[PDB]
Amino acid sequence: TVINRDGQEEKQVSFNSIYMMADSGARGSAAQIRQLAGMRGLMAKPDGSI
Amino acid sequence: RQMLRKATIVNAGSSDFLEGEQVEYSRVKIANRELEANGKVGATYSRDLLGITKASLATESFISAASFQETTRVLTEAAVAGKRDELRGLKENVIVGRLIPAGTGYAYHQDRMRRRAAG
Amino acid sequence: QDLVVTEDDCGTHEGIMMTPVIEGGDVKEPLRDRVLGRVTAEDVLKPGTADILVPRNTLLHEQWCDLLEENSVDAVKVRSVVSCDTDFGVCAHCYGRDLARGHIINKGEAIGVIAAQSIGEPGTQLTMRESSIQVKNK
Amino acid sequence: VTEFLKPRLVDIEQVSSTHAKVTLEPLERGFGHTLGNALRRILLSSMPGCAVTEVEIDGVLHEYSTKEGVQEDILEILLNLKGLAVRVQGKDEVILTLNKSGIGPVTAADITHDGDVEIVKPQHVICHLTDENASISMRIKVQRGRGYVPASTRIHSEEDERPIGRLLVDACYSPVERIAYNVEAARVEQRTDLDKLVIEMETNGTIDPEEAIRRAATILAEQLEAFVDLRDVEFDPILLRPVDDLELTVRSANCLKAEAIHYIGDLVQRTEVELLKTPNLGKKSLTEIKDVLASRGLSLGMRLENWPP
Amino acid sequence: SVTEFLKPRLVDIEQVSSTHAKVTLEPLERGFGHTLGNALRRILLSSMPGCAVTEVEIDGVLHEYSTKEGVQEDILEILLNLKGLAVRVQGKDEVILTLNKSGIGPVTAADITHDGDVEIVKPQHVICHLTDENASISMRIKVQRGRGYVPASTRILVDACYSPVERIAYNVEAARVEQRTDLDKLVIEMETNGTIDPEEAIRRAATILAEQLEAFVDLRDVR
Amino acid sequence: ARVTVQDAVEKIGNRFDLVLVAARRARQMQVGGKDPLVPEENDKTTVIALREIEEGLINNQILDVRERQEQQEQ
Amino acid sequence: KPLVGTGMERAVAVDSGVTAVAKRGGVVQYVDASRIVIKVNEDEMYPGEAGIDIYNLTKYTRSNQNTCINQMPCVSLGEPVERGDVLADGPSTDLGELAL
Amino acid sequence: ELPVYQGETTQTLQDYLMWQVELTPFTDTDRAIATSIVDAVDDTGYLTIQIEDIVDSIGDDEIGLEEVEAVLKRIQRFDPVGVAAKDLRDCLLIQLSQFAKETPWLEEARLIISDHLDLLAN
Amino acid sequence: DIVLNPLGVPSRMNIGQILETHLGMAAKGIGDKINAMLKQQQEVAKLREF
Amino acid sequence: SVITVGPYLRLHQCGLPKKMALELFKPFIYGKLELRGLATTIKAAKKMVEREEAVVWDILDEVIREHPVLLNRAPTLHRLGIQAFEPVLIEGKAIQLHPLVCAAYNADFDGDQMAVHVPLTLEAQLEARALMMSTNNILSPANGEPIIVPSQDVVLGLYYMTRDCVNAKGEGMVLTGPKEAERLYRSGLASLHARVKVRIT
Amino acid sequence: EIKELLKLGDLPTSGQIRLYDGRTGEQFERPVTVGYMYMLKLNHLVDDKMHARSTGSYSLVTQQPLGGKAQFGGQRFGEMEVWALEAYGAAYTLQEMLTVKSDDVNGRTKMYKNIVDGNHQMEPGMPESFNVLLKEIRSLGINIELED
Repeated sequence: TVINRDGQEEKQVSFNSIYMMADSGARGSAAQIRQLAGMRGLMAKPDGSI
Repeated sequence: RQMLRKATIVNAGSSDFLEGEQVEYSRVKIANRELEANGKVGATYSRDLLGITKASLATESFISAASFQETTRVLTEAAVAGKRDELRGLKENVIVGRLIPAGTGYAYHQDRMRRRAAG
Repeated sequence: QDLVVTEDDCGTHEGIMMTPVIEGGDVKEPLRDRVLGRVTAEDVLKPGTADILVPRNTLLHEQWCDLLEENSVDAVKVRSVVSCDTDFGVCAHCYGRDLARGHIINKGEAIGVIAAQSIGEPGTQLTMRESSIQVKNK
Repeated sequence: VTEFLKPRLVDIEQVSSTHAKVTLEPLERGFGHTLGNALRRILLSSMPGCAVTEVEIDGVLHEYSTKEGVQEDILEILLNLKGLAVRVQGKDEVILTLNKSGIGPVTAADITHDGDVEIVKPQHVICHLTDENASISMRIKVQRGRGYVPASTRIHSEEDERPIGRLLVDACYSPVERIAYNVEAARVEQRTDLDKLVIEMETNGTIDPEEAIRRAATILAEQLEAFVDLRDVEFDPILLRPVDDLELTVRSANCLKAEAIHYIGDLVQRTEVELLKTPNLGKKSLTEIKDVLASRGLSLGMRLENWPP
Repeated sequence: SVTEFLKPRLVDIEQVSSTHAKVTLEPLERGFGHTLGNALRRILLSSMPGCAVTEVEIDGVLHEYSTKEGVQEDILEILLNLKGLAVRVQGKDEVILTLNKSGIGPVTAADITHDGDVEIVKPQHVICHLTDENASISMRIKVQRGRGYVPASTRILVDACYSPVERIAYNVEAARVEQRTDLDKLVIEMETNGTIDPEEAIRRAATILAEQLEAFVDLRDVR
Repeated sequence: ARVTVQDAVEKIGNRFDLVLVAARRARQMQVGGKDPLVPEENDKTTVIALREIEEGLINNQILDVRERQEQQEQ
Repeated sequence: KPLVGTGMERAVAVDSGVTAVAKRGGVVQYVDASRIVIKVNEDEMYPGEAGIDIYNLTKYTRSNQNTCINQMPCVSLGEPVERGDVLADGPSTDLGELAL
Repeated sequence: ELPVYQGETTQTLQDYLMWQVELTPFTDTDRAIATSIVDAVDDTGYLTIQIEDIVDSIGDDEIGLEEVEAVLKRIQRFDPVGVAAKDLRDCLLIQLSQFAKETPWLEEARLIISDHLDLLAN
Repeated sequence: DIVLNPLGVPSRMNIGQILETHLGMAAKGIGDKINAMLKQQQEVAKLREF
Repeated sequence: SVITVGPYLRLHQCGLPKKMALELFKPFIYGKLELRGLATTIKAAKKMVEREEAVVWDILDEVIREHPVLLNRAPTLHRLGIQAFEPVLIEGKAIQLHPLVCAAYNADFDGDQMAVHVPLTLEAQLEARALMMSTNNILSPANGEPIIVPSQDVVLGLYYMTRDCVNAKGEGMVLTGPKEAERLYRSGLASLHARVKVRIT
Repeated sequence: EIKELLKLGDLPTSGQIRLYDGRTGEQFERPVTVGYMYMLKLNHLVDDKMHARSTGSYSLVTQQPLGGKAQFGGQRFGEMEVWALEAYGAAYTLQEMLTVKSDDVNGRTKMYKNIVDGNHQMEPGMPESFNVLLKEIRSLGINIELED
């Protein structure tokens, strides 16, 4: 998250709501966020195989 | 510890070959026989591991056994045994409804024991 | 359920060794919580010979734990309840407290319930289920 | 405390009969937001209003029923009358009749005229008729209240019971129904920089905006009279008659006068074992006292806390 | 019956010290505690007459950064101690103070020269640090009037805290009179840096809040 | 209100016997014949007894001495 | 009615049978809170019949779940209703669409 | 779904008269009398036997006849007042004494009931 | 009129309800515009076009 | 009864409805009525209770003031399942629960109910006050770490309260310590501000 | 499409908007999403879930209360609740919970009398269910008696 500054070299921690909820530890995790933005993954188990 | 009881002995040591006496007793006997009269009555024992459920079957208080396993059988076992429970288990007291010998009731039970001989 | 604290003093100096477990790749549990609510053995040894830190009848209030964390001790024997007993109940010093209280365990507390209840409390575990050796540091 | 200039109300605006755009005046920095917030929460929580309180129809008997000849249900008629706007005069608890026959939708304009009753929006329908021979007649009692009062918290108003054919409706007593505010810069620049907040507000068409504002400022000015000068730095037993009327046969009165016995209750808070420690009375006298107090003293058994004079 | 409301009768105060105070008000109408609490908190903290230091001119570099010169105290700590100084003026707008104490002990608040209108509530307040053996400097400070709080960015070095109240807070609890519960009760906690009685501060704030609304009503619905 | 029971626990040091000591004292205070040594604050007999025990006055030793004195005096 | 749905609400409310659907109906002549009559067109009815269809609405009848059911007409007066259209809305129904 | 179908122990106007006895304060001797009295009460509400009968059935010649009266004079202001009346008439007397003396013609009615019921019978 | 917990959406993956909420806000904005056009008494042509 | 959440309660308090706190404490109300002389007999006390007079509520509030009550969730698999609290007279039909103790009860208030028991003897009250209060079970018996740790809302709030983006309003200035709460409400400075020097003792 | 409809309805593209506090009147930073939603009411109101009883009718066997709501009855006090009480050391609490509340018809009556009189004293007595169990076991060829 870049913010206006004379030097513009901030590289500060973003203030996203879900990101803050994940990092603080209130609710959620990385494995639950990655299924909302990126790909859920394999996620397949009808039997003892993939 | 709750599952490290029911050991077996090899030597008689003024005691019969019961092969399964409780470790507690397997020590108390010695503590009463070795230093008092003669140490040669000491019998070596081997602490054998017993199943977490099987150890429950070693509960002498049948009143606190029927609620843990099949009742009828145990009942008959006591009958052919004609044994007594003497209400030495917490559950037992609960079935009777008095104060348990633990917690705030511990002291109470202590007093009860003080009422055994002295009164 | 049939466990009730009926004895105050253990009477024996026996015990079991307590060392931090290691799996090679990383340390799973340091020697700070395995000895936290524990009473030390008959004598503890320092890296320097002819030295003692705590006697056999002192409980660790995390201060001697922080002290041992500075001395880098590794071999500490801990008195347990399975190795030492009075043929009935559980001795006090030989069990520590490790409960919601900061003092030592008192006579009469149901150890046999808190134990075998804290074991079955986590009822949400799960259901129905090379040649060369590298080093991490020096 | 240097100047502290007050806000003289001026330039009142009335766009429509419901919405309004009353502006306030010239004020000091910081006062606008707190003033708007203090006037918004009072104009909405505490404001007198005249809303429909009771409806009584001759034909219908209860709410969960229907009348032959109309379109909407009887329950819907109460829901439509619950949002009626009316400004009543000085007198309270006004009741008006309403009768209409035909096939046209009964509106609020065909209500019998009364001196103290005024309707502002007679363009709303109350019910509908579908038969020529169908006729409806009812009465409506309207009162004035501070704020919302449900039927289950009014149903207790009647002393005992209400005649069959009398149903109650919910009261709102909040004619404002929409109020907001917004602050901006001030028009005059010659003076020290100020502000000017405007109180936008849509009512139901019952109370005037200026009246509510003045009445919404007089409630916040009289309630602040306790924060202007901080100062400040019965239960009894029913049985209290004297020892008389107890029919003291021979020596009961003498024993009560010698023992300094109180009126009634002190004899009740006594034990039969301690009564024998008194001077010689006798088992017969004790049984007589027990039989006498079996109707008033209640077996001489009671544990009282204290005795007031 | 519709225009009559409830008035708080339990106006007892249970202050601890001369600066800390807690005033409780049990009987109040529903949905009125928060309004009055926020109004008082916004009025007494953003608009209140008082005195405070506005700028300082000490001997040295005009910039705020300077050395100790034997004082051994940072220049930022000296300006901070001058901010929390309770000064009261009787009948003047602005005034100047000047003093130069010999470097033998801790510089207290009593070292300021006494004027006709300048008054201090605590002459034992810490202003400067103990010098080494001979270091001494002149203060040359000044105070003025104002309201609320003014930072150093907007107006000019040492921040001018005209607001005498140091901390203010309000809490709302539930209470009942005879039958109905949920009636809000207000508890106001306040700490002031002296020179003003807490109860007198609440009284003055209430009078300021009331004197700004008597024209909007123009004697209407008054009893 | 003895919100938290920590003082009387320190005074006893058993956590279990404190209940037994405060029980008989509260029962005596409720049945009558004894006056609270500590000033009451409209609480119940149990709270008053526990606050008096927390003050280091009433314990398992003073009550026995008081009972023996009452028995000897009568 | 829901401001956002799937469209299947209409079919659900129709097939539920709790409402009052119209069969072989034409011009409506009289409606009421519990009774509705419909005059069928001449080219629809069979000979030997008057040509009217009556509909009695369920009004405050006890249900198996200790709840209430009620029906109200959606037409006012002189409105033609084709075959298959709805006439009244039962519980949790609004204009032929399911409104829970 | 075991031995007892459901099993419920109904209260009844005997157990309800017994309930009150406990709550009320009597001595150990008065308690017995009362137990005996309530045994004599029937479904209709009337002490079944007699006054002196209870005194003769208690087997102790000591206990006076007024002793029972004293107890019996307080048991009949229990729940339904006028329970355990003595021959379908003391009921009115007990029931009347109960409510307040502000009733319009309490004097008159008391006088009627006292000795003039035979006349009212016709 | 209704206030919910924002801590639910991250763990309990229910982005559908938030989409439903945004769509309902859009539909209510449209409904408010239509109600304004009806109350301000515009011609039938403008309403039909809208 | 149905359990709910309450943010205004204390760790050692619980909210009980007035209707439920009247049927349970019926013998106590009878005893108080017989003691204060408001009910001459037991029948009179029962008639006053059935009619729900005005003094009945005052007497109930006086009696239930210092009488503990132990509440527990039906699914319990540890020692922290049963804990005692102090009753609070609140309207409605739902028992209010403290938010911090929920972690011990493992409840989310999605519809679960709650069981409540009232001790009678003095020793039961002493055991509930000295051994069964939430103020005594702060740590977990299975670990020793604090189990009273806050929930998702309090952690998120405390995390967002102590932040700084780059140079938000109120940056670079020096001031006192606890005085910094004035600039937050008065909009003089944002709660997020880096490089801020404060006096801390 | 949602963004386009929002833009058409004179609404923000994202969906967030500035809001003010109803108690302090201050603008909320980090604007929160606003909108309408379709809510449903379920059949789990507290009008029926609420229950309260101090005394009533007991069963004929073992003299224990019922479990349902009509004809007021107590809930199921399972083993997991008393096992928790054993870890607290509350012997008197468990005793008064299992003796003078369900069984011991004379014991609960004496408890009621003491609470009404203010004595607050209890007795252990004997549970009726234990006597029922003894009578059921003595029906077979098993001899059990109470010695002293």
